[PDB]
Formats: sequence, structure tokens, C-alpha cells
Amino acid sequence: KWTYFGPDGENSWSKKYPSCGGLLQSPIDLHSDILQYDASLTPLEFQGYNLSANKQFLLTNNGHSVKLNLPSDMHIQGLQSRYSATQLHLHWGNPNDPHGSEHTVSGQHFAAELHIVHYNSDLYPDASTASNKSEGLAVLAVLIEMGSFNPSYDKIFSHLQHVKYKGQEAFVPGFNIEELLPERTAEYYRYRGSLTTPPCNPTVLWTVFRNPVQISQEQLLALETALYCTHMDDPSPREMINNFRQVQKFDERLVYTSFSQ
Ligand SMILES: Cc1cc(C)nc(Sc2c(F)c(F)c(S(N)(=O)=O)c(F)c2F)n1
Ligand SMILES: [Zn+2]
Repeated sequence: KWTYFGPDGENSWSKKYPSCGGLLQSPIDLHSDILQYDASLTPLEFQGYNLSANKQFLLTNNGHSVKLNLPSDMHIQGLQSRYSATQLHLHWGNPNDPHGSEHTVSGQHFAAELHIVHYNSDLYPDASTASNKSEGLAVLAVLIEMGSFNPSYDKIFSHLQHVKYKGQEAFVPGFNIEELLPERTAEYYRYRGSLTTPPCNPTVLWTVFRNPVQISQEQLLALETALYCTHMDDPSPREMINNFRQVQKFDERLVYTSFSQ
């Protein structure tokens, strides 16, 4: 069992999941000392991200986040191999300190973070197999700040009061997942790291977009207050808050940027 708070929290993940104490761990603070421009980093292309509106996709509260299942025909092109999507989900803080992204930029958290998980489908039959191979996974990260309402993020958030408890599910009509991405997607940070949850496998090629998107005050507060880690009618609920990992050491290494500074 793992959590973000108390005896099963992140300083204890290495007891059940040894890779959480291993090398290449994410997330990290993206700061000047550790950045270098790499002009060979080209734009990713996002294929099949305009999901059919006549199809539904499963939204689930899994006890650790809210996750939307994504289809195999969605992928990114541009890496050595094609990577196919498997799911997206979010990380956030809480209303008294609404700074719960995973990655930080020059020490600042953002309000929340979206992850769109993909696996190397040219070399591996599924995401479980890929998850133990170097560069087996590729995750896209979008930093989220509070400001303007976001109609495209609302296609997910409008369902939150109906997946309040662990194990609950909703169906979301397809919509264009590219509208969750920020401006200037050609500008990003790129590095080799790990899953930021157990089992913390060091097998993720990260792409964190440079620019954040905005969601409203009301949307961020729904995300921070609607959900629980526990089942309905568990007599001692646990609020799903602060489900982000602290930044990790990152020494002797570099994050590559597709933008110059
Ligand atoms: C290790 C493994 C195997 C499989 C099949 N899916 C997953 S899904 C997943 C994942 F791949 C991720 F990269 C992450 S994250 N926070 O984006 O690092 C995650 F939370 C996840 F839930 N992870
Ligand atoms: Zn994540």
C-alpha cells in the first residue's frame, strides 16, 4: 500500500518498491545550473489525439489520482520509436497551499501537473513490459497554474463530483487531448528519469513543456476538494490532496531544452 502522507508516504516508498531509492528518480527542479540547450530536439507530433466524440473513455478514481484511459491509436511521433498513449492523470496540492505540481521551475511549484503516459509500442507488446526497459515509457508533463477557466480541462473536471471515491468510474466522450497542451509545444525540457509514483521505475523519457496552462480558481478548488483516496462509506475518509512527490536530487547530469535562454 502506498500514500503521500504518513507511514506509507514517500520517504517509505523504498521499503516496498526498491526502485524508489534507486537512480534516475523524478520529479526534479528545472533550474539554470542543470539546463543545456540541444538544438537537435525537434517538435513532437501528436497523432490521434483528436479522440472520437462518438467514443467514450473511462475516467477512474484509483485511490491515488483521477485517470482517463486513452486508446492505442493515439501516439507521439519523433522519438527513435513510436510511443502509444495509455492514460492521463493529474497531481495537485490542497486549498491552504495550492502548489502541487511535481516538477518545479527555478524553485517554484505550479498549482498542479498533468501527465500523458505513453509506452514504446514498436519494441514492446504492452506498457507493463515496456515499464522495465530503458526508455520503455515516455511521459508528457503540462504545468498548470491558476488563472483563466479552461474549457478543455473542464471536459475532465466536470465529472469529478461523480468519481469522488476510490473505484468509481465515469465515461467521458472523446475530445481533442491536444487542447490540454500549452502554447508553443515545440519548447520543452527533456531528460531521462523515472515514474514519480511506486514502483518508481527508472525507465521514463520525460518531456515537460516550457509553458504552463491555466485553469480557474473554481476548477482548481474542485480538483483539490472533490476526491477521496478511500472507498465510499469507508467510515474514515482520506482526502485526495497533496498527491505529488517532492523533487529529487539531480547531480552530475543535465536536462536538455529545445528552447534557448
Ligand atoms: C509502471 C507502470 C506500468 C504500467 C502498465 N502503467 C503504469 S501507468 C503510470 C506511468 F507509466 C507513469 F509514468 C506515471 S508518472 N506519475 O507519470 O510517472 C504514473 F503515475 C502511472 F500511473 N506504470
Ligand atoms: Zn504522474
